[PDB]
Amino acid sequence: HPYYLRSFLVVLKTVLENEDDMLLFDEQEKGIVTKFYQLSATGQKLYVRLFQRKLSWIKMTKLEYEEIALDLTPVIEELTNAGFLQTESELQELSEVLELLSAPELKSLAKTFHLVNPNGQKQQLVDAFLKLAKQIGAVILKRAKALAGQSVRICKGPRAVFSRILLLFSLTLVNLGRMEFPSYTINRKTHIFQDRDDLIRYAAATHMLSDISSAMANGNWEEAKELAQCAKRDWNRLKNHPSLRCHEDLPLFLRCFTVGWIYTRILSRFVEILQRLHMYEEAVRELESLLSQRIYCPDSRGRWWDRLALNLHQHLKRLEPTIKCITEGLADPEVRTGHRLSLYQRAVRLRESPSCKKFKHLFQQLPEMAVQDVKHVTITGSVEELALAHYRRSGFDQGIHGEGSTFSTLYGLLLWDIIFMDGIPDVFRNACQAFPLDLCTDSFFTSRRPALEARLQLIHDAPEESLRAWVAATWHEQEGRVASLVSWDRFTSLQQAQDLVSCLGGPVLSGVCRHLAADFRHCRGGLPDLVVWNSQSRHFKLVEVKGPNDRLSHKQMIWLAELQKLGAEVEVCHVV
DNA sequence: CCAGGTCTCGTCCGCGCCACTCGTGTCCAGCG
DNA sequence: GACACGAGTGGCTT
DNA sequence: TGCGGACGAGACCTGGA
Repeated sequence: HPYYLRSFLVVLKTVLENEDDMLLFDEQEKGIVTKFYQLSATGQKLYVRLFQRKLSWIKMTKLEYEEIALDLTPVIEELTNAGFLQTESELQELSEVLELLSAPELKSLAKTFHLVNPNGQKQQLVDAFLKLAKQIGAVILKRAKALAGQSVRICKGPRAVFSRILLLFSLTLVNLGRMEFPSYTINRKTHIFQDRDDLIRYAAATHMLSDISSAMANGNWEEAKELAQCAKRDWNRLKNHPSLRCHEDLPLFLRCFTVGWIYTRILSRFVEILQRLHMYEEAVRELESLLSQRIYCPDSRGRWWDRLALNLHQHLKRLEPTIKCITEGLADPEVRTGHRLSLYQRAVRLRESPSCKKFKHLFQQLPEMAVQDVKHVTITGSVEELALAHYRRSGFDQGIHGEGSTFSTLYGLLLWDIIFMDGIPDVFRNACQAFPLDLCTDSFFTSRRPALEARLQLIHDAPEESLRAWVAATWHEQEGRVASLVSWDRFTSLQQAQDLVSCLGGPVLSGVCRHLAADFRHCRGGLPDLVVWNSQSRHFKLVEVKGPNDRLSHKQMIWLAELQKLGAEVEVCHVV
């Protein structure tokens, strides 16, 4: 079987094997799945290939895939009987015929009925024939279909079922069959989706969010704004619908996969575009409304407070609301790492600024958390490779451009037993899960608290050999197994990881792992990019490399201060 | 004492799967 | 009529 | 969300006065 068919079959079997997931699908949808199974291998390959393509008609001349078959003409018939593909006979909607027609063939069609400018843009000509059809339409359609040829569209019905299956799988695509996943007991005690309609709703919400992200990428913002507006209108409805209340009681990691969560991320994208369209007052209204709920996306409350403060300060030029927003944001426990530092820095800059005296300062009430200053080194001399070269010139001999993946890899290696341990409900729902589902959530440290603290303390008091024994044992058992935390390409060899942990030492590594385990989402970003060590000296310098243009991020400063606190010498290498 | 150039911090913005084949918009030199 | 560039979408991606 | 590029606004001095 080819790669795409293997991946699709893996997804299909994964969704089949979970009984709760198939509780969602109706009888005819399971019939469609079985119909897919009772097809030729060539037919399955063809349908997967068309599934990767967009839901538009494809000219039969363009469709040919030599590997699936020398000739696709029968396979098309086979899929046609089952209801998977609709051949030319169903092409009764004229707009898609025009889109199917090639532009030179558009010119030919305009010649056939030259009631309109012969030449021009494809969109313009298509609008022209569409107007012409409205004002003879049967003959126009007949000639259009005749000149187009034979085309096959992936039927909406079956494609919807396979799309929901893919959504369920990726919820928890080229190398899917080849990559093997780690060993862990599959245990789901709650249902991410309660009813089939709920998955339909989740599919609709994710489709809307994907449309808004496509508008993000294309740079089109007005359509993005109206899409976000209708999304907000939709989420204004269905709020009273009992489905949401059941979804609230869900754990945070499982609540991530809910209609409300996707609509809240859509609202966040609306905040981003509103700032992009410079409708800053509306962005402030949305951000204040976003923080009015504690239920959905508590993880992103930091960006909401930071953006609210920045909007009220430098883009609405109001100080009194800014003081309140900074104080409230620092008061919310959910803010971590960079955003807390950003709000603090805003508060301190306002404190030692003119025109802030007018009101009671309220920063006397505000806590004073100060990032420890880190040593800054500037070398003159691909900037990160240059920094590696400069440190190689120093006493240090080796180093790895971790970019935060090195600490994630070490943490995953040294805590793999706890990361994938059993006895935790719903944190592994499918046989295909690269990472435990409760990771990137505060529930990770709480649920695993005894063993997590035990292993973290052990690493804290671990001799270098014990860390090396643990890293060696875990790597041998799990090399290759998929894991979001562990990047196997990140370390050249297991000996490299052994040398790294031993050089880093048990305490500072234990602290880094503790921070990554308490809240991985906020602590993962901002780690120093470059870690350098000398094998003989066993001395390490963790270096965050920032070019002349870019300055230290708030997360980077927080992590550098924390790493210096743990006993690591950290400097920021500027290469000018 | 006043500058006008410079700095530096704060902020916005584009992308956030990649080169790759192929249908397209336009114009551009001739063409009548 | 060609047209020759770029751009863009779409497809494929072990 | 994390980058790496941009912009500009207030400081700010010092050359010149």
